[PDB]
Amino acid sequence: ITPGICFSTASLVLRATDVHPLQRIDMGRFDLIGLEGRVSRYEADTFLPRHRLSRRVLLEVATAPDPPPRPKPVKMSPFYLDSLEEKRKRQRSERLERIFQLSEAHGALAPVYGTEVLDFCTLP
Amino acid sequence: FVMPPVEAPPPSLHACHPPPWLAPRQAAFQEQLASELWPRARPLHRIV
Amino acid sequence: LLAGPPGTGKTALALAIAQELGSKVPFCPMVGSEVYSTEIKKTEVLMENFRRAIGLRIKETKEVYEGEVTELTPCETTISHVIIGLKTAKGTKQLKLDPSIFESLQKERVEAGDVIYIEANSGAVKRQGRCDTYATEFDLEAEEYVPLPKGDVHKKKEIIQDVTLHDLDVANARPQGGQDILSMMGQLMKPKKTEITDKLRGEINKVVNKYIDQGIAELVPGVLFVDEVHMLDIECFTYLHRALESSIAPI
Amino acid sequence: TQRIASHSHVKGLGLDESGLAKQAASGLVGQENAREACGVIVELIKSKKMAGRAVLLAGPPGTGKTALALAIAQELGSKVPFCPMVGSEVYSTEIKKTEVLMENFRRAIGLRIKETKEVYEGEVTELTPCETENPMGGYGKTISHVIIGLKTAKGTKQLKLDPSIFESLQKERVEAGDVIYIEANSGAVKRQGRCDTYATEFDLEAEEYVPLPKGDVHKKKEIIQDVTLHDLDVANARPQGGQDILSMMGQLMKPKKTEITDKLRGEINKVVNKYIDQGIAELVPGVLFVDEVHMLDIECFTYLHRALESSIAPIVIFASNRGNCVIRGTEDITSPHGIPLDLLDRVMIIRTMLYTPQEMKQIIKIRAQTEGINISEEALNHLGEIGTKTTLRYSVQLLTPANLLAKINGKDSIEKEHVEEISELFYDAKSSAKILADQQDKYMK
Amino acid sequence: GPIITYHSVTVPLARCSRTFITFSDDATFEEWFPQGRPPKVPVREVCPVTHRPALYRDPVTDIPYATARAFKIIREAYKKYITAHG
Amino acid sequence: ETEIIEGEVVEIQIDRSKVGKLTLKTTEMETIYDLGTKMIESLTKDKVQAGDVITIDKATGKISKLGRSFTRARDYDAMGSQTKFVQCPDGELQKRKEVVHTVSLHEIDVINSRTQGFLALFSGDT
Amino acid sequence: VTRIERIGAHSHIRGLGLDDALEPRQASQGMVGQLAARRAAGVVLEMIREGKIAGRAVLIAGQPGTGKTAIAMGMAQALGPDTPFTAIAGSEIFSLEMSKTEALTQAFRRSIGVRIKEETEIIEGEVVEIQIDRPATGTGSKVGKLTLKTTEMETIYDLGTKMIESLTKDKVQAGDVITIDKATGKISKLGRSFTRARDYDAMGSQTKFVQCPDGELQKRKEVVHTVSLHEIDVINSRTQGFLALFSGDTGEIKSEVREQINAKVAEWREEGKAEIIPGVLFIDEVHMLDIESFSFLNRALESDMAPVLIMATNRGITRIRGTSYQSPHGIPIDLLDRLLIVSTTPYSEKDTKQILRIRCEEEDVEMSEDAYTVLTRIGLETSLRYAIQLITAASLVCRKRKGTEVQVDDIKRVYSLFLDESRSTQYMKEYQDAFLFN
Amino acid sequence: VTRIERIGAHSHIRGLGLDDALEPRQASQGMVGQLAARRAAGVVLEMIREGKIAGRAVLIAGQPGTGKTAIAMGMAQALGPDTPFTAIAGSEIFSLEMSKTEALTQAFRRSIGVRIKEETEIIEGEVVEIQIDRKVGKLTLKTTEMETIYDLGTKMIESLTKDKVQAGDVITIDKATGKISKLGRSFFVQCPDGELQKRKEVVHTVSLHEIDVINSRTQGFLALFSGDTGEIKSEVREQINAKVAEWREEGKAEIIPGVLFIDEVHMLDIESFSFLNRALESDMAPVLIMATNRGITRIRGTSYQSPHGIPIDLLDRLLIVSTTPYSEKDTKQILRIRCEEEDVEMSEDAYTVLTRIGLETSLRYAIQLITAASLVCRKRKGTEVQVDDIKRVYSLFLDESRSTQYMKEYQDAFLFNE
Ligand SMILES: Nc1ncnc2c1ncn2[C@@H]1O[C@H](COP(=O)(O)OP(=O)(O)O)[C@@H](O)[C@H]1O
Ligand SMILES: Nc1ncnc2c1ncn2[C@@H]1O[C@H](COP(=O)(O)OP(=O)(O)O)[C@@H](O)[C@H]1O
Ligand SMILES: Nc1ncnc2c1ncn2[C@@H]1O[C@H](COP(=O)(O)OP(=O)(O)O)[C@@H](O)[C@H]1O
Ligand SMILES: Nc1ncnc2c1ncn2[C@@H]1O[C@H](COP(=O)(O)OP(=O)(O)O)[C@@H](O)[C@H]1O
Ligand SMILES: [Mg+2]
Ligand SMILES: [Mg+2]
Repeated sequence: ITPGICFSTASLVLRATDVHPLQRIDMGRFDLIGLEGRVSRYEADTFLPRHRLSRRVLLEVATAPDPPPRPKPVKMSPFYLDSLEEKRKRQRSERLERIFQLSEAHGALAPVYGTEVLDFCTLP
Repeated sequence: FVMPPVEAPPPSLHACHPPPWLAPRQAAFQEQLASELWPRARPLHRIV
Repeated sequence: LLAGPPGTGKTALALAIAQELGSKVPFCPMVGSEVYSTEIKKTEVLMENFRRAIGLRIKETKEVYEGEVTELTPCETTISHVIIGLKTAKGTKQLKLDPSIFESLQKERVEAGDVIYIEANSGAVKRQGRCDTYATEFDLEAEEYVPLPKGDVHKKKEIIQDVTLHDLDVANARPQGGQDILSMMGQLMKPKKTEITDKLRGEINKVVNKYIDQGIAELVPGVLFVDEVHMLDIECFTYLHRALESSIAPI
Repeated sequence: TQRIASHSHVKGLGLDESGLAKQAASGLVGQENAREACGVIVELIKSKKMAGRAVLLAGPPGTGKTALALAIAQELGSKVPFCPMVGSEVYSTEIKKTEVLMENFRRAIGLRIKETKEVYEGEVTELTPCETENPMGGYGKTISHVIIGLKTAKGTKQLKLDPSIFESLQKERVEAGDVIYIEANSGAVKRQGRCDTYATEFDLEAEEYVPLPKGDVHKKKEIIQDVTLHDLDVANARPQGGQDILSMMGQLMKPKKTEITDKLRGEINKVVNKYIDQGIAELVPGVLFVDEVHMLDIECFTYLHRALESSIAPIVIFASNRGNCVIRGTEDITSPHGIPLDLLDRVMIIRTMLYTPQEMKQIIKIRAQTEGINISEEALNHLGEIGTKTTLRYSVQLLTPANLLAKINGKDSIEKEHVEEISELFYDAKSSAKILADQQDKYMK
Repeated sequence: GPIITYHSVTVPLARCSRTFITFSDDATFEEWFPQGRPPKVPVREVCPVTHRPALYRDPVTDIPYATARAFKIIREAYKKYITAHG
Repeated sequence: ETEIIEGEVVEIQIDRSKVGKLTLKTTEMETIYDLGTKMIESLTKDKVQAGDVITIDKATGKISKLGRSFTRARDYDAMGSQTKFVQCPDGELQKRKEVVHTVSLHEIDVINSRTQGFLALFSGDT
Repeated sequence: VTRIERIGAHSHIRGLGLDDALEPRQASQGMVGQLAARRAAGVVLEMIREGKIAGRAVLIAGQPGTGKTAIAMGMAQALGPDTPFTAIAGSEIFSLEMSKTEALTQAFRRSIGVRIKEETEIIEGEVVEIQIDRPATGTGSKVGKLTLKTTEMETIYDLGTKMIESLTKDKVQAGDVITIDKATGKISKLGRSFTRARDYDAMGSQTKFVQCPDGELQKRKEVVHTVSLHEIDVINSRTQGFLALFSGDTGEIKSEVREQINAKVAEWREEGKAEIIPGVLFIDEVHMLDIESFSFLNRALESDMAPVLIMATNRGITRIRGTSYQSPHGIPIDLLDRLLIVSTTPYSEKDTKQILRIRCEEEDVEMSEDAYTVLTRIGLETSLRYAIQLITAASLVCRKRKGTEVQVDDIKRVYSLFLDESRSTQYMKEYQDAFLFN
Repeated sequence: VTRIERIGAHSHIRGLGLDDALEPRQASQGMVGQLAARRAAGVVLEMIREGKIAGRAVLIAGQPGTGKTAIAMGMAQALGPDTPFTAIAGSEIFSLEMSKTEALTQAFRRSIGVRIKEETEIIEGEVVEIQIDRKVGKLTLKTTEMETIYDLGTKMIESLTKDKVQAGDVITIDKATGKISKLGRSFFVQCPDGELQKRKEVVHTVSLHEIDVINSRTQGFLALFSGDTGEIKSEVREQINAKVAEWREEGKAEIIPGVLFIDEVHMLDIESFSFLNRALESDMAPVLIMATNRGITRIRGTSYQSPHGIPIDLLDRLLIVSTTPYSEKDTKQILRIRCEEEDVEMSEDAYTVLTRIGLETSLRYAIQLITAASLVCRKRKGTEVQVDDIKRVYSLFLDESRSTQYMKEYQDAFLFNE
């Protein structure tokens, strides 16, 4: 029994391939092989084209009050600041825009094959 | 009956200031792989 | 074809062409003897270089939340959301996170006092050490202490990055991640170049065209320079006959 | 099956009951001597008492060698294995040539297994132990049987089983109203879900609720399964279904043909012999057809000597249209059929001759009938004249373009003008070669 | 202790093999052999609105239904009941 | 052609991983389902929760998540790489799915060659 | 019913047919003629049986159809299943998975068997009564008792937990004749002494019974384990070697593993643990080996673990593969010096007739004397194998016409239907342009 | 005691033996004669150390046994261990693991080093007491001058538990990583003297190939020891080159161009030469030095004849250094140097006889005969090698010429004569 080999290298070498997120684009918009076994032809072709969110619906839901509580089953301004509120509503608008853009980006791609095709073509 | 003449652990990579995320990721990967695969390797115990 | 006696400046002329084009145009230099790979067929090497020469420019704004973690509280109804508190030199921000990010936070072992960043678009979490204000909490810990981030918690940057079609091909040649046993055992497998199918090439072309129509991508056809082309054999030349006639090939 | 291939008209050898070959029968025309020899070979295959015998079909190209082999296969039937193979297939990037040849040899030797599978189906209606009035040991209760009531569509039967089945029943979590099946040969209970009559429209289970079994409670049938020695060899070399780390590795790794050892093949042979002796299985030795044998190299031929000398080998049919050609893998060694004289000494040579114009016309008419094409007598004569020059394949290949041209022209039969136009549109090998020779400077290489 | 005794004997018919299972206590015997009665067939519920066979079950009203119009009618009736009874 | 159930998840109650109830809704419908052991296991494996928009295959029971409904409380500042917000499906909870696609024989061969052979349809390591 | 092994080329050869003095009989055990070659083969067989000299090489050389492979098969059948006999072709050593030297090494080491002989205590008896008591709930110690019976004994055994588990796994009942190995605890069922109770259902058709064993219960039996050197190398090379025993895929075995195995086997032989059973490797058509393989053979025959090597070749002065050098038999002279050459003479008329008679006896074919004369004339004119094939062809033709004895007409008919090399070459010369290349 | 590095063929070469003006000395640093070749090698060494010109290629050409490899070894010795010097043979680029172009690319990138300096805190001392309770813990360490108690964190507690540390062990800890290595026990290594916690400057020179292999895949550093690199993608190599350029611009790292030596380069084929033609034109290319003794010879893989077996297009990019045959004086001086290296004492008559033998047959034959004569002298209980011992080993061991003559005498007994 021998001790292992301790290979020492510069700490900078281990970060050679690392790229900061602000310096690289999102490669998940071209991820086709990752969609296999998870996304179906139904989702890409019938559901998402019909039930995609719109900016109008997103804004309406965000601005509307909370929904009423679900019924139980039955067996049958001195300290107000204008600038702070303007900043907060601008942040809310940015958040809603980001939500919309990310939801559009994450369901833009259609599978090459889809779950249904693979299941049909997969013999026991 | 054949035994290797020498037995060593795998070579280890050492840096003074490594990325603090590499080691936990490698540890989690090894732990999950061991927890998933060691029960399946029990039949080869006598051979090992 | 640049034909002439040795020392007459063919390589210099190609490099002058590259300088005239600029660093924005993909110039792929290859030697004719580089097609004799031991992992893929020669035509696969030629097609990989062809796709390398074609470039795609993508304009995107990236959002990253970076700072020291002051609070990490999952909110139970399962977990509806995660409330996190990030601190920087320019203030403190409270963020609501999608519950799927909680698994990533738990994997990275993120606790209060750790300096992390979160990608807004992907939810990726990287714990980049402990804050140096806590360097004196113990006299001897095996920790890497990192300065507190300087800018705002929410950082926005609009970037333009050039990628080649080969990058998208190799990104879609093998799966990434995956918590299944087969995926984990595949991570240990030696990375070998593979003969990427024409179906995948066509699908990637369709994706590129879709994003070009959307207006987030621009195509830079680029140039592939083959030096010492006489080192190619008859099969390579015959395949070049078809490849050059493609409507997708570079110069 | 619905698409018409080149040998779609060959339904067997047109042999009389005495073995003499009829002039035109079963889709075959002419080649009477070759057909008679192939009938003798078919009888040899059916006799099942010879191993490693080789037959070489030798003749000019387009003389019915492949057609004769397929007629042999049709005569044998689907029961007899028939493994077609071209000589180019031995060159593989995964296994050696000898391994490919051995694998095809084992593919040609088939085994037919006959067994009776007896099962008891039903929905469990009653589950009552049969206690004994005298408990063994004095204390507690002892049971001698467990009564299981099984209900099907057209009956209900009770089965007095061994008490030991109580553990299997508990392991399978079998309760009243569940559908189970018991196998006689093993005495084990398997729960194939619950009956659907106890399921409501508000349930969401997928594989839990099953229909009530039809038919009788006691079902027994004879299962005939046809396998080959290569199937068993491959299934044992790279097994699928294990839960150990090796099976997981096999699933993960890319499948690859391996050099199956003589130990595994001997074990498989022993198991097959044991099964035959028990009466379970019957050996069905078939045929390995190696077309374009001349593409094999000298190593393959040398291995073929030992392969044919074996007592387990099938009956091998070769085919070669070569003359005194040079054997591949050798430097300037010429043999009469591209086959070394050592292997030619081990084969029986069947000669296929060229076809007379009348036989060519008959073959054209048969091919037109098979392809659903009506051809006039004058068009048939013109096409036979075209076939006198050029080849027979060219004539049978002008039939469908001419039919398409007639259909476009609005006619239900091929006339002479359509054949003339098709001949003008398409060139044969000889006409193209003449054109190339006349313009050898303008072409490449 | 509480045991289950598995017994195999050789008895004359000239001889045959028999197996017996002995339970030390009646609790174990009841546990392994509950002698459960046959289950009951559920009643095929029917939609009160359209009289078609029921396929759904509104959780708020617990009223099975088989049509979206039936669902709307049931919810309207429930709203009217809430308004009246309060 | 496959029969499916498609709706937004309202409530998941599991009593003690033995038996439970699942409530699904559309814009025009809402119903509750009785779950078995395997259905509960499949729901727990996929981490299905409230507000998720899911489809369930009646024959096989496999669950694929289309998206989640957007509410005022789900205004996340960061979203995961796979989550996306979709509208609650309309129409009827039970639906028939018709899928027509063109594949080649080679693709079916590659699919049935090994356990995850569809990956070779991208890599080419057939 | 037809077994997996059918009538082949050498199915009639049951041995060399020699007497005590290794004097070849004219016709015995299938062998006819080749007296000098059979005597040499018998001497080589005695050398193999003695098993004292390692790495002896013999070359069977002669014209095609002179009985080289027949002599090799006779030697193999005369050796018997106890002594290893690895028969391979020369082409088989060219492999994409391993080197030629590695393939030759594996071929050599498949021809040496290691046999381990040990005595173990064995219990064989008829189960009268088996009782197993287990806790109703939770982990506990199972207690059991087993009764075993022979013709002269009956003992009641107190069972331990692991024996209880083994019996439970084997599902041992009363009347089962079981074998128990005391050391390993392995239990093997070999039959039922009587039927189960008839009142039970879903039991199936009862098979035949087995008589109860006699003698004492706990006997002592000799257990023999035999593996080859190749099997040891494969199972010691890597963890997955036992699967490589069936799938091949051994790659190239490290020389360190083989050296360790050689040392261990020598130690075992000195310590009386194991005996070495050297065998034979038969390489048919050795002329397909290249210069590198022959050079490896040169030094591989110099090991003390090498078996007797028997080669067959029908080549004259021919170019060695991989080189441009002409050598006798296609073999380099350096290897030709390390081997003894056994020549096979051509057969006469009477030897051919006797071979035909033996083949007809093997194939259950009845033939007339005139038919035998005609067939022998054909065999002399064409070849022996052509006549052998015409034997079966004429048998089938005769059976087709509802006959019982093969006549001259059937032989002429099969001569017309099936051609030899000479007539095929003549007919191809007549139509030379029709055939494709040259 | 016998160590791994025994006396080899070039063990006596310690440098080029040049002065400050690159004027060679007659005998210095193990080198004798060949003034022009040594001066050219010194110029090439100055070029390597300057580091300004990239991809310069030099070929050392001359007859067999004329010091080509000796000159290369002297060049390698004159450079320190700091500058990379990758020495391969032409046959080594022919691999089943990677392509020839990949092998030459890795050979090139092994010759360029990246020098990175970083600071680390290292704690070295003797363990006095270790306490862990259910996590919190304390650790007391001492040197010969000071003693201290540390409050341990969770990660360091786990690290100290994983590597069994008990009282009395002398250990060093890397504070940032928990890397604990036990260097003995003391009561065997003396306890450290100075400060317990020391800030050290650690300098690593990492080759571009090493960076590529480490960053090729997860656990990819293992490929630096077991091959298994495959063919690294060109994207990774371009990214590494860009990042190294970024480091050089930001001052985080320094580039140390080195030397790739390909002895017997005539074994390369036309494809390898064509690849080298353009691989030398990169700015990250090292200095390539090649040696070959071939005259006008067929280029491997072709049917063309070239002056060195190297195609003329590559030869146009080379500077050629010609080695001349040695004189009697130079041969005698080399024999003296080799005798001094092997600790062999000879008489002057023995030296004269050996010089005549070396001139008549070959320098390597005489160098080989030195050790045989020493052994023969030791066999007869002698202390100094005489002419009789040299004659004895001349008769015992043949050279190429006499062996060929004797073979021609019995050419029929040998195998495959042409
Ligand atoms: N017209 C030119 N002007 C300046 N330098 C040149 C010119 N042509 C060639 N060179 C230089 O000569 C050297 C050899 O030319 P090169 O590009 O190798 O020609 P080729 O590629 O045809 O062999 C190069 O280093 C290049 O810089
Ligand atoms: N005697 C025949 N009777 C009927 N059809 C034939 C006959 N000979 C050839 N054919 C048909 O003509 C075509 C010629 O091919 P074929 O003669 O089999 O090629 P080869 O001579 O290489 O075996 C085949 O499609 C075959 O079906
Ligand atoms: N002396 C013999 N005795 C019996 N059978 C023989 C004899 N010689 C040849 N045969 C038979 O003739 C057939 C061809 O002989 P074979 O041994 O294959 O020739 P070769 O020596 O060229 O291999 C074989 O089936 C063999 O059984
Ligand atoms: N000028 C020299 N000075 C010192 N030693 C030398 C000199 N030339 C050759 N040698 C020694 O003599 C031997 C000759 O080898 P060398 O001349 O390097 O062969 P090559 O011609 O292949 O380069 C070597 O061991 C070398 O150390
Ligand atoms: Mg033979
Ligand atoms: Mg040298």
